[PDB]
Amino acid sequence: EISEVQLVESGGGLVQPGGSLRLSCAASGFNFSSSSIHWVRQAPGKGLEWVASISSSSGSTSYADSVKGRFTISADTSKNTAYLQMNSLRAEDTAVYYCARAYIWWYQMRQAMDYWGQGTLVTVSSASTKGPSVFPLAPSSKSTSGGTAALGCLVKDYFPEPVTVSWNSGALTSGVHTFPAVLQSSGLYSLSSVVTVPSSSLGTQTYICNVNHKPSNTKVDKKVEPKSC
Amino acid sequence: SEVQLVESGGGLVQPGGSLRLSCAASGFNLYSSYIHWVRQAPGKGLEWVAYISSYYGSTSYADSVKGRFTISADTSKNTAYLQMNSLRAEDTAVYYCARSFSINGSYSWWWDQAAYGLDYWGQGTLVTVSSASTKGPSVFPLAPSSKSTSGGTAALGCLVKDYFPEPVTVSWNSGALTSGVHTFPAVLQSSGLYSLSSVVTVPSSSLGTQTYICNVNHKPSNTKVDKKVEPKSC
Amino acid sequence: TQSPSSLSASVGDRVTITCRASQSVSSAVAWYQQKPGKAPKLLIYSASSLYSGVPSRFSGSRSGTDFTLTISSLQPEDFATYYCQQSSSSLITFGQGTKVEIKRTVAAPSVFIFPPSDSQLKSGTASVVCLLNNFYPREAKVQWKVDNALQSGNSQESVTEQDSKDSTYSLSSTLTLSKADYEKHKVYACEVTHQGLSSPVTKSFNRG
Amino acid sequence: IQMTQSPSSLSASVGDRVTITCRASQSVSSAVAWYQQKPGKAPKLLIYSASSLYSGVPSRFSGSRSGTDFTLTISSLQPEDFATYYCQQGYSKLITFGQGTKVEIKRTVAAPSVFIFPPSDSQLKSGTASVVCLLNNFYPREAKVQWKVDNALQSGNSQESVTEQDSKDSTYSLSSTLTLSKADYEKHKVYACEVTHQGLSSPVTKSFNRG
Amino acid sequence: MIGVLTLFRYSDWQDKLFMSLGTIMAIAHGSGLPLMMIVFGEMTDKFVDTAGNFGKILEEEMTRYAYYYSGLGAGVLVAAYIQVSFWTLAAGRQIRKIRQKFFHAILRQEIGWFDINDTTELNTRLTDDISKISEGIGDKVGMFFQAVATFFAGFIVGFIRGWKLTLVIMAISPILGLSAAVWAKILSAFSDKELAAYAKAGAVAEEALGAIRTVIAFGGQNKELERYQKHLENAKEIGIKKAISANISMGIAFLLIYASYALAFWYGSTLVISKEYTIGNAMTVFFSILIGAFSVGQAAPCIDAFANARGAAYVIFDIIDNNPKIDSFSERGHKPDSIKGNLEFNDVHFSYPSRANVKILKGLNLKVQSGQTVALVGSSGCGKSTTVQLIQRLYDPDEGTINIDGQDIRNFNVNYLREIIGVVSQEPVLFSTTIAENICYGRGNVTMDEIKKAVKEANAYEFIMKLPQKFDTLVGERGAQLSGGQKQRIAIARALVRNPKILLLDEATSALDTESEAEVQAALDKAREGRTTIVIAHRLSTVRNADVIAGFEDGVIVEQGSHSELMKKEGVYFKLVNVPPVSFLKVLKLNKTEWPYFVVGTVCAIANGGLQPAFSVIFSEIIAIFGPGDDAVKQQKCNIFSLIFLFLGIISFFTFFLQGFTFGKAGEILTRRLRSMAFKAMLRQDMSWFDDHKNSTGALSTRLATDAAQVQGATGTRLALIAQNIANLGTGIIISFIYGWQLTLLLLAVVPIIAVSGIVEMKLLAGNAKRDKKELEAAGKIATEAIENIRTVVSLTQERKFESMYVEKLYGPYRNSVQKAHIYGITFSISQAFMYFSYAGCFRFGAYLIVNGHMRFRDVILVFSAIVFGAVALGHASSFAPDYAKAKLSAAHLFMLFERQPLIDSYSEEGLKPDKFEGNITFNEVVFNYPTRANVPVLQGLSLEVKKGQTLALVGSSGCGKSTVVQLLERFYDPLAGTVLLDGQEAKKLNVQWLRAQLGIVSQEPILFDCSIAENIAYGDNSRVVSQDEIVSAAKAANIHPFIETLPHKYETRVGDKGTQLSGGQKQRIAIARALIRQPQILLLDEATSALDTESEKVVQEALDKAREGRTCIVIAHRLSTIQNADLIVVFQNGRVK
Ligand SMILES: CC(C)CCC[C@@H](C)[C@H]1CC[C@H]2[C@@H]3CC=C4C[C@@H](O)CC[C@]4(C)[C@H]3CC[C@]12C
Repeated sequence: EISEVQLVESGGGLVQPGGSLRLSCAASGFNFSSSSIHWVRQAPGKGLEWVASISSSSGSTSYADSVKGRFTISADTSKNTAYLQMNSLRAEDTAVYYCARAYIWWYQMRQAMDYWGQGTLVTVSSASTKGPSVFPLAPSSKSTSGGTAALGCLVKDYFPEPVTVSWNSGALTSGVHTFPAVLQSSGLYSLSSVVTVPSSSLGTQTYICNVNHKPSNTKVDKKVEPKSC
Repeated sequence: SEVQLVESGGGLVQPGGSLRLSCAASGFNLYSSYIHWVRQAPGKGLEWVAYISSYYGSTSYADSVKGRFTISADTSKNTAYLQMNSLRAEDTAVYYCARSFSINGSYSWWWDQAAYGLDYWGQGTLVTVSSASTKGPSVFPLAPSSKSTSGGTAALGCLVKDYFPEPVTVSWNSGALTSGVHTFPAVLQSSGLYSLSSVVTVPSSSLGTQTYICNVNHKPSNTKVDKKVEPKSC
Repeated sequence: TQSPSSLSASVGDRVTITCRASQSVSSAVAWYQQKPGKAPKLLIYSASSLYSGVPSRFSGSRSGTDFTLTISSLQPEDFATYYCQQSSSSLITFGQGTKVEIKRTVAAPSVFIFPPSDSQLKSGTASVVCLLNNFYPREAKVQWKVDNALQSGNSQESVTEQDSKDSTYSLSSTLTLSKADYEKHKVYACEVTHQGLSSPVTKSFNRG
Repeated sequence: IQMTQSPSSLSASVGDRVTITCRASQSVSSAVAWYQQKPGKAPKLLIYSASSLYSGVPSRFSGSRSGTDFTLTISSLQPEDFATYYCQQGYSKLITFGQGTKVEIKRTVAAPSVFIFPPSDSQLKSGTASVVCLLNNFYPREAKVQWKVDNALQSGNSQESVTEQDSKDSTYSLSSTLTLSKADYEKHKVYACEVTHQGLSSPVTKSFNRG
Repeated sequence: MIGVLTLFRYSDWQDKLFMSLGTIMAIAHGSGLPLMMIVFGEMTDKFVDTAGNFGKILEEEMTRYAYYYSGLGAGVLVAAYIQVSFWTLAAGRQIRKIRQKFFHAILRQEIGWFDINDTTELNTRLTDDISKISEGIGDKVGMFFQAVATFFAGFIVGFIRGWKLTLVIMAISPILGLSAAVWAKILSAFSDKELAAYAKAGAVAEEALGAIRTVIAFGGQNKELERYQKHLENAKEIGIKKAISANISMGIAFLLIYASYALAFWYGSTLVISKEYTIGNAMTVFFSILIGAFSVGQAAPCIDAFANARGAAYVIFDIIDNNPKIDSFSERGHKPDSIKGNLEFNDVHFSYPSRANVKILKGLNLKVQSGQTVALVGSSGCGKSTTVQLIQRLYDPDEGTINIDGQDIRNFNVNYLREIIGVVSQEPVLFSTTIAENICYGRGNVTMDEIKKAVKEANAYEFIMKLPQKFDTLVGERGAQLSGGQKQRIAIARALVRNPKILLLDEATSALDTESEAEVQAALDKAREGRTTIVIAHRLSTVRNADVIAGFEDGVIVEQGSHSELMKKEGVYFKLVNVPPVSFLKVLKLNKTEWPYFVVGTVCAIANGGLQPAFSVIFSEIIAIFGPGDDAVKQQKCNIFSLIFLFLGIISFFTFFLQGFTFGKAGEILTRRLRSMAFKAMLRQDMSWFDDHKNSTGALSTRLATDAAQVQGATGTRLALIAQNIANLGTGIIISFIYGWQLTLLLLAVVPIIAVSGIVEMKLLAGNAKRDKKELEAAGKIATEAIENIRTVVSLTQERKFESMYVEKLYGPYRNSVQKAHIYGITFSISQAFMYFSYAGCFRFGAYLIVNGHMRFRDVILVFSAIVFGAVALGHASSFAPDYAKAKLSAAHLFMLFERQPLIDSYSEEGLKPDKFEGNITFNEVVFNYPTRANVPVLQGLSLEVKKGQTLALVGSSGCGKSTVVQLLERFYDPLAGTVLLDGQEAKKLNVQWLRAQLGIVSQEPILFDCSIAENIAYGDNSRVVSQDEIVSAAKAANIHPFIETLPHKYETRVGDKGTQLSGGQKQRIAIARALIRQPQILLLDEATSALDTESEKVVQEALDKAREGRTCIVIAHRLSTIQNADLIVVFQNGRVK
């Protein structure tokens, strides 16, 4: 911490509407009496939302209004590992949890947050763990000939992240757009892959969008073809 | 390290004065083994004079010097001091710092006081008991006698007398002739001064051909004096 | 929150981002730079001072309760987002910030649409997607008009990052239908409206 | 509480049993050491308590103890031997070192070369006469030297300076010196230095006249 | 003293739980002795009856009693363990809470509170008084409670088995109580045996061995050893009667113990012949009650310990509970967000809290504008660190104001105030840490980038980066492993990383040379952007880099304005610009002037360790004269034995009185020898030995006033302790082996396990002792560090870092104490419980023996008691001892202090004594750099000589060889690159004492002892009486009789310590005489007259030229009014003679 950051990975796991974990902020490299460990909530598509502020050197806490009441932060200066119990998990509670250091023996810094921690995502979903599939975004025949005949394939009903998609079985990635992993209504996700190529070569060549989803033991493929009804 | 017993102090005073025989003992600490003072009588023999075992506080002085010698074991700065007082006549012996034995090496004990030998020694400074001041030397070349055997062997030499203190280096031809030249022990005068004799043999061929010179060097009088020799001419 | 002045435009301006406080509190604020998907870092503390190891193109000051960061003469080296945390209270809130980038001042999109293949209809669903590619700015509209109606509630559009080199955006707006709804319609028309397009291009197709 | 060498002035040969018997005090009880001092230095340790031998020392020194007797026999006598010994006793809070001995190299008789030398006329000016008579390259050392003044018994004014055995021939040189005042060197003519040594069968007298 | 219920206030719920359960099992440890008796009663009756009628039913009955014994022994195993453990643990928690909160409030407490206290006292306090309190609350209380428990248990268990005897015995009970209380107060109170009587002499063995310059300069090393005697004697004068008192009291105490056993034996031998009670029954009553009141006696040292505690905890808890006005750790006040460096000092008035009589600020007017610098300069050493310690609020100008941005300095929080300012301290003030961690002390959160920016932002690179591992090469204690430039400059970087709003300087670059200044003054004056810098300058180099010039004058500011406009103003700067072991044998030879005392004492001792086998054979008989039949002659023997007990009463009166008084006066003898021998041979050194830290003032005085007493112990107290414990176990082991050897063997097996509890209860450090000394020093090093150099810690407001390091180093003494408590509870409990299992196995094996023929119960009860209580007596005697193997280190120290030969041996006649020392020196190219400060050159090439009857003077910078040449002619040291010779003849051959007869000195700092002034001024010539008129002639000569005639005690008043009962003007002209007595030749008035007003001084050079003729003169003075009578002129330039 003197020349590095010693905050290590802390409380890594997933949550469903029936789960709860004991998250930590596993600091090191300094003395908890010089700091005041914090936490924030960073929900997708939104700004930062701070949650808790404990100052071990007085056993204090200035609580928020979001996780108010339902939480508790209890730092342990002996073992050098704080502890916030992620209990009462709703869906809004999902975020990347930045928990960091906060120098308390220098008055100029009146906002603390000297450092910042990368975060161990709390991931609240519903009915997950379902192998993926591959679906061809089959380019029509009326695609722009000699111009751009866009082509690709949609992977549907897939969870959890991440899903590694390669093109020509890793032999090409140019023009491949990886769309953001956007939500479905069943809690699942959707990521699309679109490729750029003139319509001259689809007649002689065949393209195989490759998919590899390790968290489900499934590697699935499909040849991408220009649709001829 | 190696047992080294190095000496300072002492050497020149009238009878009736103090001398501080200091003995730095490097290699070890004073408090593990005995440190005697010893005596080389002027060509007569050796003698124990005193000792101080400084991990029992025990000391002992010789019957002839009782009351004048106070030893001490300056065993914080690791030296042995010896105070001598009034330095009477027969103290012209050369005094050394001697170390007694240890059965193990890491200690000695009061039982068996120095009975297993004087295993280590050092070289001390010469001392002298006289009122003879610094005096220049008087040289007379004891020439080869006019009665030298013609065709035989003739003795040629030179005497350096009435000087104090040593040395008087007696060379011939300024140090380039050093064969057969018996310089004898520096003999003492009647008064308390000193002297010595120098002799050498010569064949009777070159008493008329080549001539010789007896030079003496009395450094404590700073005299490097030269003088020719010649068979007596009547 | 603050007043987000999100700027990513022509080069050569002093973009000065401002932050308004949630309440009337003294100069206890902090401005963090985030690359979405990572851990922020501090650039100024006490609302005026300067943190370590930061490049000193960053600056700021305070007047009343209004705080500013500044980046001057928009360089080829601007792409990030900002956060602004006000403090000096037991409650310590935050700010949403801006999304600064550069390049592709004016870009024209190319529209693509695809038929969800019969491999998708053997399950009982479908997904026809209105593609807009190579477009700018991030602001762009995609809409659906199937069987001559203002179709809504059935449009899940996806927007990708601004391009790393040439500041063109990617976009996939999904019109999905199950077996109970994808069977009865024939024509599906998607109209796109973009400021880099003079006239709203439209793509349409038939079930056949 | 004292130490008494029996064999002073050992003058035997190289390559034979040469032995020292130094009789101890009343109750020394095997507490002797035997020490080799070379000239002009401080001695070494060879044996302590009559039997045990020092280390890094040649093992040709045989020590024996017969009751009140401590005996040292060396038989090799390499060139490094032939230097002074000491038998020193440390017992009952008192220590005394013996009147050390001297191992000599053995040679055959050599006729002593005799000289007399009165003062040159440079010396009588001050009033003293220092006549040195010389005895050179005589083996063995033991000789008697006597002066005579005007054919009368001279005594009480002589000093005999004797050298230390050479390395090469182990020879002896000697200078005796009759010293007399002016009133005794102006009225006395014949000063004789006569020597009796086993090299000179008949004591020879060198003789000179005053002048 | 604070009372039983406030000394326990640092106890948490679980503490009170440990104390409560430790107390109920203290009480239930207590009652375990009586029940052992009750079974001893019934087994005594079983044995006497059964063996009297002539039967292995005896054996099976003794079996069942062996079970009752063992059972109670295990009960005491468990209850002793719980007692000692929980009580030590409760003390552990309470004492670390007391220690942490003490430090916390020792830092929170003010700085003036360190004008009051000195830091040797405070570090003793923090490591001595805290262990006093730990003794008090720790375990003393558990054993006190177990004492009072077994008292009541013997009471109650006598009543329940005979009430007549219990009454007659509870009658004498105060006698055995007070008696064992004195026998047990003696064998403790010996070890210390010191109140405040030695101090009558220690006063002078301290003040006049801390002023050891004036005591070497004048030969006066007998008028300070004589007086030392003439106070040791008058201490002896009462020490004698008091050894008489103590030993008559121990003689009485045994006379009363033996009278008591005689009364009790007669009475309880009449009740046992009319058959009322029985042998066993009578035993039970007396023994239960006797050990009751003995164990209440022997806890007088514990009732002393508890009060030593209460009296320490009074001063600790009062240090803690003060709320100093200027509260460092407080949040009282306001903190702004926009601060400018507009600083003002108006009508400020700061009088010191120690010496409030020297007023240095007497109404000011100082103003500054935001950003621009100032110049606070003045003459050498004119009290300007005042301004460097009055703004950061270390102190408080009482009737003024320190205005910063329209506010006063007090309504600011201090923890924020001392945060916005940083300084460079006059002498570089380092914390014993590496460079990087030397710098993080500036702000506590500063990373590599800013470290490098701020270390190169004043060119602090090459001299750090040369040596490897820059940030793990440690820098030295007090500035020991770094130079005056490699260390000083860094004090700009640290106090920069603070990013200040004002920065200050107390002559930052005094020892920083030219090119150093050319590379620092940039950071010095590029520093200001809109922030102020308060300059205290030394040179005339960059004072011109200013717009303000504020001068110092009589505590009132005078000059202010710009450089050119003021070159016509005629201000003040206007002028400035023009150890080896030593055996037992050797410590025993140290006193062979008492063979008679040690002979009589030691034969007494052999006749006191033999009372125990006496008791053993006595009630070996008693168990045989109390058989069956012949009730007429049975009353005869018991009267003979009442008598015998009385006669040993009187014998042991005389034997104990002798033993004590004898070794007491032999100890006193040895002590007074050692004291005066050490003190003589400690005025006989050079001053190349009294400047170090192995030999301080209080270090020496500690060795005098404590190692003397300890070697006194270890000489012959051990002689007694061995003679007793040889005639006591020795005689008992011998007797036991004569009578019965089988059971003797079995008891020798146990002797080491019985004689451990007595030494543990007052040892509690066996595999921990050196450990305690080690871990506590290694954890208190930070205590000492931040406690000595505390102006800076409290000036950086960087104390919470030190506190937290303190805590995390205390976490070592804490697990130390915990494993201590637990293994010591185990050893104590197993010793105790093995006493009862001793009763059990010993008497079972005994009854086997008896029924075999191999013994006879009278002999089993001889052996058992001989050995078991030789064992307990060895315990009691050993555990009452002065730590021989401690004072053998005192022996070694004292000896090495005797033998050293100072090459400037003042106590020697060897040398040459000329007669008319013409007042000439002859200094041919003299040089000398300090011996321990080995490298800093104060003299790097000089050459001088004065002529007989001339005058001269040297003026220059602060200490540039003005004095450090005096230490070369006084021959404190021998100069190494040079050759000193006086009057043209060389020194080293001179006699050194004679040398300090012709040579006169007076002092810039003239100092006087705690004496009258008949002697004090006559001091200057020991080795001849100084008359009365000589003293007053000097008084008119020295121009002190112009004021001497005021004192109501004209020439005999008792003056204090080294300028205490005097003034600042007076002593300037008193030391004039204490060298004018010898009629010296070389005067050295090194600013000897500086504080005399102009009206009283100049006349000093009137009686000192109409007499100064016939002798020479050297001068070191800054008095332009007298410099101008020089003859020869030599000037300083870079410590050289030009
Ligand atoms: C320190 C402790 C263990 C002391 C040991 C003493 C006890 C335990 C030993 C010593 C004497 C022993 C007894 C010796 C004789 C008897 C009586 C016999 O009929 C059988 C064995 C028996 C019953 C032994 C039992 C154990 C015993 C009582």
